[PDB]
Amino acid sequence: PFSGLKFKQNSFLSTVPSVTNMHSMHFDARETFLGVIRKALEPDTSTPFPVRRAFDGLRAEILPNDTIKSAALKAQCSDIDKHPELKAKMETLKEVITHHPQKEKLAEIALQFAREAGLTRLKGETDYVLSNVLDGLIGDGSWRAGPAYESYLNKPGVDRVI
Amino acid sequence: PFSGLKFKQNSFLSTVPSVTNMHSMHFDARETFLGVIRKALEPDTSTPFPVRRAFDGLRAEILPNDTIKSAALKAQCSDIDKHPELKAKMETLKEVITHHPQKEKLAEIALQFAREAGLTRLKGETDYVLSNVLDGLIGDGSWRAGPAYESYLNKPGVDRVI
Amino acid sequence: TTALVCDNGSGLVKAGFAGDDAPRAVFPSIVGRPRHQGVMVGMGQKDSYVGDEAQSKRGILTLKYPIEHGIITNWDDMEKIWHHTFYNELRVAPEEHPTLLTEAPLNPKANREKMTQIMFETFNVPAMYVAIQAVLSLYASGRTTGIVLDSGDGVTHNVPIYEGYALPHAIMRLDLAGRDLTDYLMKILTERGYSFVTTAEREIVRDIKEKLCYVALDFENEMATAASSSSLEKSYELPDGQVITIGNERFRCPETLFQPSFIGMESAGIHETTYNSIMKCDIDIRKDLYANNVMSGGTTMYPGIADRMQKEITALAPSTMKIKIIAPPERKYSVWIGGSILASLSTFQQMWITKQEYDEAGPSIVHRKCF
Amino acid sequence: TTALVCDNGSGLVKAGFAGDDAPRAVFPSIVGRPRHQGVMVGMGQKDSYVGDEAQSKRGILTLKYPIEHGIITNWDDMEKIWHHTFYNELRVAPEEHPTLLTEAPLNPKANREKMTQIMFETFNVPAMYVAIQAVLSLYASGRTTGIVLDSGDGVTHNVPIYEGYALPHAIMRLDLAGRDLTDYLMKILTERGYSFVTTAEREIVRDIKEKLCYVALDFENEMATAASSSSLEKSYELPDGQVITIGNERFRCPETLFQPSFIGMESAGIHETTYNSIMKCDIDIRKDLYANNVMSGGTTMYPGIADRMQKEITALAPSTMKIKIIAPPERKYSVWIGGSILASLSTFQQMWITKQEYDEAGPSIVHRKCF
Amino acid sequence: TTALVCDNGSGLVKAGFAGDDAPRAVFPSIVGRPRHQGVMVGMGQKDSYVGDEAQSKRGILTLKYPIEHGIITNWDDMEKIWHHTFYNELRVAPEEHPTLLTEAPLNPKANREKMTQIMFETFNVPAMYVAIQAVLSLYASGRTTGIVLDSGDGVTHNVPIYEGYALPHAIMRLDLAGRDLTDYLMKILTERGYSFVTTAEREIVRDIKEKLCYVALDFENEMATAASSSSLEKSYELPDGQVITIGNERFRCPETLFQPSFIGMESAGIHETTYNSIMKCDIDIRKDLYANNVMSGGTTMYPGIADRMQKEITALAPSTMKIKIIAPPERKYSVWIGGSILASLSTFQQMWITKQEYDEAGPSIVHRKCF
Ligand SMILES: Nc1ncnc2c1ncn2[C@@H]1O[C@H](COP(=O)(O)OP(=O)(O)O)[C@@H](O)[C@H]1O
Ligand SMILES: Nc1ncnc2c1ncn2[C@@H]1O[C@H](COP(=O)(O)OP(=O)(O)O)[C@@H](O)[C@H]1O
Ligand SMILES: Nc1ncnc2c1ncn2[C@@H]1O[C@H](COP(=O)(O)OP(=O)(O)O)[C@@H](O)[C@H]1O
Ligand SMILES: [Mg+2]
Ligand SMILES: [Mg+2]
Ligand SMILES: [Mg+2]
Repeated sequence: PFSGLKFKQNSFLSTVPSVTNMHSMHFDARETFLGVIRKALEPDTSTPFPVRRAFDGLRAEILPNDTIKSAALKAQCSDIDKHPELKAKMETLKEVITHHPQKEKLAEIALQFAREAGLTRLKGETDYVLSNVLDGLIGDGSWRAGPAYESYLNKPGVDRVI
Repeated sequence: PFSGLKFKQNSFLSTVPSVTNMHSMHFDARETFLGVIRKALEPDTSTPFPVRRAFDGLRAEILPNDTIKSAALKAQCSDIDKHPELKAKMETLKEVITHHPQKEKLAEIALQFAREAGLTRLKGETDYVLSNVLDGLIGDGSWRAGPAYESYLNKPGVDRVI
Repeated sequence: TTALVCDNGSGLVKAGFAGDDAPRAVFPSIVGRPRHQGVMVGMGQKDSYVGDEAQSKRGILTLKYPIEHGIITNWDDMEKIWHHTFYNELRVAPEEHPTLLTEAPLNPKANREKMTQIMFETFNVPAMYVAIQAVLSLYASGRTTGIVLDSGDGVTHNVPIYEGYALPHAIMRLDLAGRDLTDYLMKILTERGYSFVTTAEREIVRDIKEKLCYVALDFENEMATAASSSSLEKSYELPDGQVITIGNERFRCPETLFQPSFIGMESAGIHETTYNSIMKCDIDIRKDLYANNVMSGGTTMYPGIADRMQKEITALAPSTMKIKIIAPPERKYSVWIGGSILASLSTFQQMWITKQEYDEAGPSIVHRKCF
Repeated sequence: TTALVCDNGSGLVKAGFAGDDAPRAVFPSIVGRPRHQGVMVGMGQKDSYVGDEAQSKRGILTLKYPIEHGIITNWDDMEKIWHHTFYNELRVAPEEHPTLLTEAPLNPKANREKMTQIMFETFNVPAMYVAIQAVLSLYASGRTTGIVLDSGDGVTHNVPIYEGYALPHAIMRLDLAGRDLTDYLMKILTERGYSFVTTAEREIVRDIKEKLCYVALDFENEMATAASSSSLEKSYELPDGQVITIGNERFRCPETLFQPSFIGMESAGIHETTYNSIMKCDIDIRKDLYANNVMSGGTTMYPGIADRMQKEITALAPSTMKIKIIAPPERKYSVWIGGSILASLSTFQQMWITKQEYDEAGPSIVHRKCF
Repeated sequence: TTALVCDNGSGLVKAGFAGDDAPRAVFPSIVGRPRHQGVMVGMGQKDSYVGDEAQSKRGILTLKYPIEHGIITNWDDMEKIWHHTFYNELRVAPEEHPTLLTEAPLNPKANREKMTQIMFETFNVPAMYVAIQAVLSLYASGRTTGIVLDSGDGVTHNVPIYEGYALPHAIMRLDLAGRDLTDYLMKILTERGYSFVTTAEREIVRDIKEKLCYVALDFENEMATAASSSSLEKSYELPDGQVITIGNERFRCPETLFQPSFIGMESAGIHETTYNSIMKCDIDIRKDLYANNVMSGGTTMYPGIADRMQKEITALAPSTMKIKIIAPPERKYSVWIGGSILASLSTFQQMWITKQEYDEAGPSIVHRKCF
């Protein structure tokens, strides 16, 4: 449905923050991961116009720029059944990011935001956008468990070593 | 005469040995104190060239690197009156180290080599290099007496205490 | 009622009202994300600094530019900087005053189409207009003819223009500019050991460049002065306190404008692409272009740049007739000031792009407004 | 309702409620078993004294510390001391109030993982939080920037931090601290014959140290004052009655902070690992770190320590710009007081580690809470 | 008659004769002063050990490197190590054989000027020549084109070069290298409690690093293997006898090459500054640079480093065309072996720097010999 549309390569490398940045306690990882997905889905100008402004027109009510619009976006994410026409337009974007040409480089960085920044600390209770965008990049959706484990205690030998 | 010449800060901190090192009986404190003064007077590369290789050219016949050259250097220090042209070029370097920008940090460490390593155990009979380089860093030259005293015996009270 | 004029500078966003002599606020076009822990609890907010507050706080930020080579790349950040212009530093409602964006010639169409689409559908300005950089600069001259060496932070370009009429085929444009100066100055400081690596140091390289670097009148004979290095070197205090000094690298960096092979780009220098532009122009105008050369843009604030190109174009011109280099003392703001004039003309209020004619036109309306 | 803050001191456990100015109870972190016959029949109970009652009864005990070098070693005794905090001296139910443990940076992970596992599965506190030592101390400063010479009893460390944002790669840490001072003071009392051998005497060495030892402004020139030993010596009454006196050993012991080769560890002194930390920091912050140096921790209560490092960092800094040493008169309690502030902030009650989120997380939850 | 080639390694001095396949002697670039009493009377001599004898005797020495970041700092010690090469281990008279020093690109000029002045006016070699590191490594390839990821102990750098002709503006260089790996490995051993502090332990950290650390193919998915920590851990016997073990810290240390934010330096990884170098190169060469990527230097002996960057540059390249990573099994000695070839060419004996042309030239002669 959005055929004839493409993106420029490596469009998001300036946007992904440092690892010491995302180890912050005042780091609301939602609006900076979406801000990566916003920049990563910036359509290349080689796409023709009538498919460009439609796909951009789908974006502004899905991935807004202002911090009050995305905070307003989460408001209907609690009752996504009662908002079908925006909920139905979301899986279109999920279909687009499924065929994204740098999907693996996204999917490598997408769950790098999940562990180091704690993006997926709800694990099944995250809202509708962070659910399917990760499910757009991670096919099996196996991100539910796995970042929580960190191999806490094991001492196969001697005590403190000096 | 050596105007427009400068050094980098803290250039000698790697060179000054530990205190337990300089409490050695096989620690000939001359060639390791000169080796500090050699490194501490390393000219910074921001100095221009024709003042750089002249001041470096004064050094190689004053502060050599090999242990046989400095041992040869002490040989004319016994008859420094009969070698005027090198004796006259020494006070030029004494003038340089007088205006050294880290003189106090040198002069703090310069007599730290004097006590802990026993550099000044001749006290008036040291040769010409260790004389004026210390006199370059210590202005009044009051290093003759003072490191020898250590406050041997005083018992203002009771005997052994268990 | 009044109009705003806001030169989208490639390095420094210059902005202000129409009819004002000086631009109201000039701030560097820098957006910056922080890059560290933030273990404080209160000061961890404001996750993207932009402008002067990113300039002062530059030690903990990854300073990135939204515009490179005159082409607006990161449109997400470019909203953030324009929101900082209107609300945060001009304190004006954008929905009430008309704006006037400016841009380089020969940039991509989508740099223009998106720029108007992000102006109406985001800021809802009443009317906008996009101007070529150098054709604003003749309004700053108060003179209607002559080519312009408009060298900015991101791109340099020549727009030859006779009285009224421009020469569109003879517009030449080189991407060598102040960032390519700054990046080459970073390369040649490493020869003296002053290794300045990351973007915070890339900022202070420009402070070295704008305070020290002059361009030489005769490059080889003044290089030979640096052989007998006696009085060439100055010395610059870094923000930490330790001081540098710099010798032949002080003038060898702005020779990139004249020998672009120093940064290895295969081109003619800006003295020669000047003459290559005037040779492209028709033969009657060439007498008047030689008498009218307007230096413009902040890169051309190098001392000696007027005395150099007056010498060097004379080497290329036929020597029987005179050359002039019109270098005013306001070259840094010349694009804005001419932009401040053009919005104030009474014959211009029909030349805008209004919203009521935008809505049936779409973003291609700016291609039928001065190309 | 209220929170408890209990700094796990390496030498002195400091504890109290949130929002209180002074910590409620400060007692030395000493557990001690007796070591003799006990031929009395009634007083033979209480086979492990801890805290002040181990301090007063120190003559018949083997006084051992549970924490060395900031690393909690004996976890069996470390339960015993925390049980003494909550029940025996604070008299509060730990299951009702949230706690806030504090620890050094760059300690092992199991020092943190076991510490939370022994907090929930033993004391059943509602919510806990682990803080880096020195980042609490800026809250005691009421100032959001500057490095901290936080020298405790067990470890010293520098946490450089700009406004909000810390520098995790530039955190430096040396194990030289007050016990390494005390052990070196025991070595140099033997030069005057005052042989203090075992742990009861190791306690009274610290009473010699905290009452007498000052650090010299200029080490060599004030050593030369001890050559003409006229007014340097003071004299200290031991608990038995016989009196000692001490000369050059009074100031030569705290020079271990500046010459770590005295105890033979190959390192830079705390004046130099200060400067080595600021050189690791980025170049813009260095101007502000030099104006903001917070002495903290009980080791830095030596008289003259501020006048020394202000002199000595000036020797290492570029002299064109100023240095400051912020040494408040509450440096002994600065980690607690800043800890008392941080728990009292209204923006902090979402930053805890609750039990209901612990149970699906396990002890690795603290690694995703401020590292 | 024959020439010597002696790669001034930042970590390991590699040396040998011209035309030899293997370098004659490889010893670590360590000079070391002792740091203790020496109450023996006979063995107190030789007050500065250097090389392998400093390596074996490393427990009583302060091991310091003369070269950091590819820049020769301590010129007094750098004489001592070169005197150890020629006399002590090669046993050749330096006045008879020509030498060939090697160095990194973009190092300071005084690192080159002093290096030739300390070569003639101290060792009196007949003729010398200074070569860029990576351009020697193509001679080891036997192939005349392709960029080189030459990552040494002290610096990594990319020298893109087409057949014959190099790209001087596209030479990129990062200071992240094996010491920055070793220093970060020391930081992350403390998370498991293995506190290795001083320079003798900094040596044995490198023995941990070179024997154990591999780089991961996919960092996050193989980090998740360390969550179910079953088969990742190996275990290493220290020289005293007590054994360590190491889990996720084994592969997390060489990820500093790819995420330089781990040591907090703001840069692109060596996978990305590869691609940033090739984007700087002209558009025809880019097809051939992608087919020709030479890993070189001892840092790139990590297992899996070829399989990683072949994956990761493929993520950055346009996927329509192939990538190759030429990782020979002699990458540790590739700079020497290509240096051994270049001195043996019959077309090279006019390319030296002879003493008879030095004497009227001075130390600036090397700036007119291959820059
Ligand atoms: N007074 C000055 N002296 C030297 N260089 C200057 C001076 N002012 C500005 N520059 C250089 O010019 C550049 C500013 O370019 P500018 O004209 O602002 O670009 P734009 O036209 O895209 O806004 C900066 O990189 C700066 O280094
Ligand atoms: N007033 C003082 N004068 C000198 N030394 C002191 C003073 N107060 C404490 N100390 C030393 O400081 C140490 C206490 O440090 P402390 O604040 O307990 O560190 P921590 O709280 O991290 O354990 C003790 O070893 C003591 O020797
Ligand atoms: N087999 C190996 N496995 C892993 N790392 C190695 C190996 N061999 C060497 N290294 C690393 O490479 C460094 C040697 O690099 P070197 O050849 O000295 O570079 P340069 O000669 O340019 O200084 C050592 O410090 C070590 O850390
Ligand atoms: Mg400008
Ligand atoms: Mg404490
Ligand atoms: Mg190498």
